[PDB]
Amino acid sequence: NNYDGDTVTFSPTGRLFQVEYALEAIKQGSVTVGLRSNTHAVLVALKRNADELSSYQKKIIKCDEHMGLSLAGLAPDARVLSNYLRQQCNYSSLVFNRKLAVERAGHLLCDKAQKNTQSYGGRPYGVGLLIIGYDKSGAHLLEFQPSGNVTELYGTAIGARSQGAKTYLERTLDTFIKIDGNPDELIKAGVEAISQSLRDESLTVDNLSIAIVGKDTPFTIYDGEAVAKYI
Amino acid sequence: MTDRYSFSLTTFSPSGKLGQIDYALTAVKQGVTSLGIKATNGVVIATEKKSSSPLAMSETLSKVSLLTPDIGAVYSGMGPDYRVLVDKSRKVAHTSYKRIYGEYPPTKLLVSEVAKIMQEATQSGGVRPFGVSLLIAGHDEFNGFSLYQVDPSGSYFPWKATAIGKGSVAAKTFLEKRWNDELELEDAIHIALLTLKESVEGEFNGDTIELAIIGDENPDLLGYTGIPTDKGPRFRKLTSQEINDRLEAL
Amino acid sequence: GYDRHITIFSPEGRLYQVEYAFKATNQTNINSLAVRGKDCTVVISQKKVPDKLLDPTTVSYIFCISRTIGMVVNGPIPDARNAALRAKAEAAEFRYKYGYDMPCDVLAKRMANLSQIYTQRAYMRPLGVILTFVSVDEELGPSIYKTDPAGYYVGYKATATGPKQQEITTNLENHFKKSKIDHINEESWEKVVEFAITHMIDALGTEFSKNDLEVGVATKDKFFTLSAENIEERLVAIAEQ
Amino acid sequence: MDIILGIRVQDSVILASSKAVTRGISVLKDSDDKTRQLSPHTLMSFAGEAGDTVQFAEYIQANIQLYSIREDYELSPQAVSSFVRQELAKSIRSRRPYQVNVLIGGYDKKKNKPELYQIDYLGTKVELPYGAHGYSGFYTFSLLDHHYRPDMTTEEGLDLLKLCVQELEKRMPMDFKGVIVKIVDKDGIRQVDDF
Amino acid sequence: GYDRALSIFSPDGHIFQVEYALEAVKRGTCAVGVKGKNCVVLGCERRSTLKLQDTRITPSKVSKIDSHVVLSFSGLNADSRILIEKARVEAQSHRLTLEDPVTVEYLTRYVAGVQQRYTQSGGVRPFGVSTLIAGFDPRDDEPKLYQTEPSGIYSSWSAQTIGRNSKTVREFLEKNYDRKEPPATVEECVKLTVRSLLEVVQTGAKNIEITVVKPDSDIVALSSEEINQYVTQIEQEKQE
Amino acid sequence: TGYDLSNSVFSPDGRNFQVEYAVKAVENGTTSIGIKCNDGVVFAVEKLITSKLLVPQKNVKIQVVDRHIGCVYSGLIPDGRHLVNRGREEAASFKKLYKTPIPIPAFADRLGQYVQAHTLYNSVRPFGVSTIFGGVDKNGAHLYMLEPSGSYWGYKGAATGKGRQSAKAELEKLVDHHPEGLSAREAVKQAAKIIYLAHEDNKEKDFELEISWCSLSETNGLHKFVKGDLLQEAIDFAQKEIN
Amino acid sequence: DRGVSTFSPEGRLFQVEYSLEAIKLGSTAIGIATKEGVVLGVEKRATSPLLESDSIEKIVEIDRHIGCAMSGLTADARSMIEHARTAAVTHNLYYDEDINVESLTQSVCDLALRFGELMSRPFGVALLIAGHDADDGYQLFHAEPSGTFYRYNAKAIGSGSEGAQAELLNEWHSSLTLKEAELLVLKILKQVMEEKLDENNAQLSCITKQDGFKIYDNEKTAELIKELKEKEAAE
Amino acid sequence: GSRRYDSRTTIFSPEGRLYQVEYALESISHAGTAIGIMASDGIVLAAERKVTSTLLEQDTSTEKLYKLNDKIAVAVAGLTADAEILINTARIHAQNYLKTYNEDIPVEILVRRLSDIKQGYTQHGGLRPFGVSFIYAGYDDRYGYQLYTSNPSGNYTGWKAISVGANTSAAQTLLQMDYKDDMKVDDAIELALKTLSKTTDSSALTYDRLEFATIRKGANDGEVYQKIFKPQEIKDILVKTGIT
Amino acid sequence: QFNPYGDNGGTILGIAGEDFAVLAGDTRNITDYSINSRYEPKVFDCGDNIVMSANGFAADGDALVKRFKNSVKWYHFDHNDKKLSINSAARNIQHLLYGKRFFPYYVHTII
Ligand SMILES: [Mg+2]
Repeated sequence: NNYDGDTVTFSPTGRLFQVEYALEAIKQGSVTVGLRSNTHAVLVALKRNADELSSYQKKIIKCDEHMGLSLAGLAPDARVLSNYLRQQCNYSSLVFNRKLAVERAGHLLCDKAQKNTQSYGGRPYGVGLLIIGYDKSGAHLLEFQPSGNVTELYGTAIGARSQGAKTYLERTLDTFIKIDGNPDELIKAGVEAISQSLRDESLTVDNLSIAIVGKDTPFTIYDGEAVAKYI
Repeated sequence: MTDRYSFSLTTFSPSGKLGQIDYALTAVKQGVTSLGIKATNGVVIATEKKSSSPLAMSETLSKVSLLTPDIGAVYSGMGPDYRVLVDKSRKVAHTSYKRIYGEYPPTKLLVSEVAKIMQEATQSGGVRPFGVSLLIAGHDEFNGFSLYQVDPSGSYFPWKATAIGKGSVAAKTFLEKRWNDELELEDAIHIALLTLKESVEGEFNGDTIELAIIGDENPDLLGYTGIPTDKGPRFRKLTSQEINDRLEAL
Repeated sequence: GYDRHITIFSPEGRLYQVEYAFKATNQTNINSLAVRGKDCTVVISQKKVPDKLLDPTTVSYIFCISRTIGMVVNGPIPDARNAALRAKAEAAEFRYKYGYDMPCDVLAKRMANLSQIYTQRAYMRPLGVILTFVSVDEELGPSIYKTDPAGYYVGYKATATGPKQQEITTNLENHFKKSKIDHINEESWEKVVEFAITHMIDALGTEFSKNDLEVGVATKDKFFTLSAENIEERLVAIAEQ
Repeated sequence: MDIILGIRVQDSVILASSKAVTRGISVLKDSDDKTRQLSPHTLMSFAGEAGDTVQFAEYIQANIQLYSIREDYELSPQAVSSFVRQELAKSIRSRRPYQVNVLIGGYDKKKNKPELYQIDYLGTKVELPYGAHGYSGFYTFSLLDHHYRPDMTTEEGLDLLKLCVQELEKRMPMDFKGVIVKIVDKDGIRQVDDF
Repeated sequence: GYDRALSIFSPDGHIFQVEYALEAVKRGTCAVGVKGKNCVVLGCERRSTLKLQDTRITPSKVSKIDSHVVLSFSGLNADSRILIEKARVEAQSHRLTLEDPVTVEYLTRYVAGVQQRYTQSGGVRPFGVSTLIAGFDPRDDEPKLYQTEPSGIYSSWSAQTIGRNSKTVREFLEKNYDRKEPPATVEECVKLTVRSLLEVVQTGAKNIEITVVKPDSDIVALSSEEINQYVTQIEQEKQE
Repeated sequence: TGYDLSNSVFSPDGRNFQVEYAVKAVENGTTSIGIKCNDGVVFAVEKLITSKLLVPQKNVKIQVVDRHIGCVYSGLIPDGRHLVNRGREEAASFKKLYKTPIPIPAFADRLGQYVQAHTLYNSVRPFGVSTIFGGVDKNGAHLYMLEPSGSYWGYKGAATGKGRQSAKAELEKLVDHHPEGLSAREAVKQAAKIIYLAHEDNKEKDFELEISWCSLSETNGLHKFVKGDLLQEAIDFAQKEIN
Repeated sequence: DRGVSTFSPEGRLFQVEYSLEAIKLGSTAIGIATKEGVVLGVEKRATSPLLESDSIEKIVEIDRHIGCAMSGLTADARSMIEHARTAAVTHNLYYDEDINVESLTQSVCDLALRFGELMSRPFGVALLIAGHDADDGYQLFHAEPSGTFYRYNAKAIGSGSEGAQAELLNEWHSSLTLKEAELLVLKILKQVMEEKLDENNAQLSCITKQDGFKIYDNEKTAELIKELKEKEAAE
Repeated sequence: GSRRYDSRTTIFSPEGRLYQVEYALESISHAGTAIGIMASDGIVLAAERKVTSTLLEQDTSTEKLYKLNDKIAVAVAGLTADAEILINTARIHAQNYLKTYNEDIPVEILVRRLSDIKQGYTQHGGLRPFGVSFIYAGYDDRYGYQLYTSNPSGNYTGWKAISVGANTSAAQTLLQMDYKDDMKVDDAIELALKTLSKTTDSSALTYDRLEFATIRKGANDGEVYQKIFKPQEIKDILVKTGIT
Repeated sequence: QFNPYGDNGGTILGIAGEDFAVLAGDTRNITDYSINSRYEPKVFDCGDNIVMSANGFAADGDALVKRFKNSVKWYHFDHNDKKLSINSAARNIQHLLYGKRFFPYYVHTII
């Protein structure tokens, strides 16, 4: 109200409204789902078009051979944060000959976002991210909020109507965590999860975007006729 | 962090007034009275030592300050602002003059440097004006004895005699009746003590009054002998006893 | 009304942020007192540990700035420690540059100048503290110099700070009106501490245990604080006459 | 480059400058013009280290042309020569100094007088009736000391200049491929196309 | 450093500081440009509220940027000096590096670029100046006339006016200027330019300045008497 | 009014309202505690299980500084991470120049001065965390708690977050009933109980317990996380006491 | 006042949303992508008849294989064009090849959100970037001041955009010839323009693999306008 | 943060005016009147000191008339402290030019430089403008005797006769009435003093309330002399012209 | 005085066929008259069907190959996984080398 003019101001109840407004941009974004087993991790994203002449906005970005994310909210902010992740993954490989742990990548994203919430002149990031990866401790899924809060999960969803997919994953938890050594079934579970968030529209061949990383699987993105098999 | 106030805090109002300078002058008006009188063979500057507590040792608080051996200063208004201005004035007398010409600046030019510092606090980013008016007395070979007033705006004017602060309006009228161009230094000191008594409520003695002169060279205060051309400082602060001696002939 | 938020002049020529910093000074509800002996300078301050979960040995508002200089603070502990760290840095730098120990009055002036800057520069706020510096100076002898949020400072024969400063001040004034000297005419610092505690008891009208007080003593070439058991010995001597 | 000469007569200043450009082993060009017009009545010839000569000359030219446009006024030869001297005096204590020596020939329209200034790369300025840089003066000054008169015509100045060039062509070891000669007077700057 | 964003968008998509800079131009004295078949004429209004002026030394309204290009303006006089100095420096820089003087379009594009920059840089306000830039490209005999404004947009004009009451003189030019047959001589072009200013000026005395630019760096400012002869001939034809 | 719209502004009371609003964010956070024992310190924190999809034991909250200091905080988690990052820089530079690992009181002031610095200007926001930290140095065990104002003191026991009142009362009983002191293993058990008891203020969702400790005898003065059998033993002891 | 980088309660940046309003006031620009090339067309919209309309430059070459049309505060486009040209040329210097149309567009869009208290405000202009590369063929992108860019088969920006986009929805199919696209841009520009469309107040351009980016002569466009008039009178 | 307290000194009003410049001009309209008159054989500068005192040391006092070099002087109207900042900058520019070209700086070039400095404070930096208007009296060998004025906007213009400060409307009308082109310095001296005498807000015009200066080629042969009048010399010229 | 350069010996050979190419090198690494390693790989697969060797001072050689491999990675990131053609790789390596024109990589590179 009187306390939402900038990110450097607490409200009388201890809230940061500019951060909360940045969180609101994610809720307007298109739905994206993340889930994992013990061998693989999967991203599923519903892409949004401007109209029937337009392309569908890409949602998934590769960060390294073993890591990548999906976005919901301001796309240019996701480009800035994913570029930072690419650099940090790269620094780890060049200097230490070491693939960057997914948990450490989450810590780095948290700290980068935090600096934009405590200083004058800046603004919070207006995007949410779902990071999947396979490192020395197996498969991982992270959820990033521009408040700085990063959380490790078995499954989750962000964007508009993400609550339907999140409840489905909460039911299916005991089933999909056991889908080891079967990439196609794990993606099926993710496609079924994201379906619990659709209204009026359904998953088409230029609508659907899928990514997977695992034990002997580099981070790869599937679009176009490559996802028709799952429609 | 970083100073993010890079804009002026003093600006022109629709009526053409610079508010912050006017308000600084109001702070000076509330300040304790100080005065200066120029004689043919010297200048006197004086003020009241308004002690904040009787447990305070008011001799450790100097309202009259030596700037150079031949230049002294007194103020009305905010004490702390004065103290830092005295530090800056002492330093600028060296950096912008003595380290260049090998001699101390003439009164008018040191006044000019102090004025410039006060002007800049009126235009520079993220600062308020100084809340003091200064009276600067001094002597130099080619200009003789002189007395200047410097205001928060940075403006300065030369005076034969003047007063600033609390009871300045009444004190200036008192000085207009007594001043002539034939006064000797002792006459000016006498008039200074008479003028200052009017604005002082409580005790009026050598311990509650601070008074200094710019007069003859004091070879006894030089600290060394052997160089004929060096004859000692013309600034001298009167002692508590010296003031009381002149209060009997009052 | 933004002339109340930053350090610029009000229409009356006042600095409200400076005035409000003086009010923050009494937020701890602690009173302090300083007096001078023949050979020493003593400072005492109330100690209140309101929480049983606190480690009482870490609750302090007296600071050892240098070997010779001590400082008691009236105001919140964050601003107190800010000022303490700076005073320690300034004293150490002085000794390095000029080859002799920083005098008590010179450190007070330096901290007062820093405070003056906060009243003139908008981006910096005043510290909500009053700083009382004590030492036995090698030139001036026993010394008390006190700084405030306005950038004002002066020397004292004796002084008091806190919510009930006036009561202590008047009590001290009355004693020095009788004795007609600028100090406590006593040989040992132990008896000067006993004088300081006695006159605080008289002025505040309250009794003190060993854990209710905090004492700092400056002698030639060192400033030190007393332990609870040293204070207890002081309290026993007061009660026994 | 090599030989640059100057002579101030009654009503004009004459500058003579060699045409050769030599890259160590070979003479790459024999028609090089070692001069820049700074303003309608001011000409500057130059010699020194390769590259720096033309870079400095064009830099000066640009600055004087800028002044002319800003004020709608032509600076006096004295004022131009002072500006050039300061630039070279600044340059000599730089990281990499301009290794350039110049002659400035101008006609002052206010005083109705020709003026010749000699400035070396250090910023050493002198006003002269005649001047040179490098070894040129060693061969020509004894001839100029003998024949020069302050009331000489332009034609007499050119004839004395021919005698100087002939002595240079006789006793100098280097082939400088002749000189381009330019005259600066009340009507401006012109080139003598047969010399 | 002072970084405050003074030029920003409003809810309706307007940048008010740029639009208010145009209001400063509206207040400035009228300037007009007309191109003939082989010349361009720049006319300027001088407000006669200031007499006891020394006209020898007072800043003239038309400024040479190079020997072949001129610039006139309407708006804040102090602001215009900064644009004129920058343009003059760029003109010499172009000669130094390209070894050819600026085209009129290039010089216009540069000045317009400077004006645009001051509409999305922190800590600065836009120029309260619109300009008319006229001249001939090197070794070209085709007349050139361009206009710039505070926003930084620029364009070429057969004839144009800026400043106070420029709506009136543009009205005149739009009905009196024929594109198929532009003023064939210097005389005809100067006459049409003086006529256009007489719609707005007041007394045809020291209130009208006229500068003629022809090809090959031929630029001359007309005197009071020469302009006065145009003023005389125009009204004697009008008495009919 | 308007005194609460900008950091570092004194109100007519002499208060910094922006710092007081930061405390509200701290009070909104989960419960975290610290217990000082005979030869060390124990830290414990309540981790709210927002969903079944949270991977158990993975989202670690307690942080190590150097090798001998543990840090836990309640409020805005990112702010706490920023403070620990600074603490790690401070500890590194101290050890670089002076060789010895940073003493706990020395480390306390480094955090204190940094947090206090964020109350001096309007260009920064105060920290939205209260941090409980400590460890073992050459003078023994030390436990500290640091507030948004920059204020810190030494503690026998400390608590912050939504269930701080409940926790404080439990800590006060331990101080009274053990003037001689508490063993490191006893302190781990007691820490488990206190977090379980303090979880009543957050009873809607279930939680995960996380404990760490530094002890001269039990961990060689190094900070370690309580894991496996010792953690389960503490969970059992806690569950027995609430029933 | 309020920060230049402030979010609204709906999660949108105030300044970006306001710049989009300025673009709505701009003159119309239309692009149509076919398998034979991409066409770009603009409304010139001269403010007065004395303004020489061929000095209005709202279609611009970035490289031989990439063109661009603008709508909104067109002065703001100059530094964007400068950056685009530099990025295209720099990539050719570093990699001895043509830059991809998408990569060029992304480089331009990276400038967009570089404002705060960097430039003081967002750009007040939208761009249609058209081109060809070997990997993705003929492409048309819409670059906004939000930093977002969408690829389009056909797109209209400026004051007549929503009427024009509805028209493009009906007319575009994957088999359009270059000639059919040219007439289609002219037809829709004529529909949304205030003044009557001719070769002096409208401008056409195209990008083909063979000939690269070309701005059409007024004589060439005049013929296509005459061809349009006759085929509309043909039924 | 800090934006809250920023007055924004360099913005346009909806009418396209610069607030701070306009308000600074309002300030200057209360300053003592300064007049400059240009004649064929020299220039006169006359200015009124603001309500003075009998205890002010006049013979060492300077608030209106300042020397920039041997050929150029200025009359000040506005904040004296602001003026001295600019005056020192102008003195340095003149010496910079003399060092660079070995010729005295032409009057207009000095005026343009100071005016550009004033302009800068209106367009960037977020600082308040200088509350000063200058009258420049000078001589160079290109244009001869010249009068200019500059104000806080950084705009400058040339004049045959001009006033700044208080009552400029009344003063300018009186000057416009009696000024002629063939006028001489001694006639201009009289006009300047007569104009101040009629426009002054004081009861009478006396020597202690005036500062006076002339720039004459009344220096022995082809050279120029500046004369800052002494208090007694102002008293004599007041008697000579019949005002006292 | 410190010499930042050394010589690790080695010999490499590249031959282009009609529809193939070979890049060969010996595996011996040396300083002065000593053998450091009998098998230290010197020719590297850099991705996108490109092989590279930077022979001479091995520290500079390893640094250059490492930076080029990195350049291939970022080319994919920045240009939609486009394959880096051999001519484009060559021009890119020129800029990597000339970037240190006044403190050169002391190697002879072949791709
Ligand atoms: Mg402040």
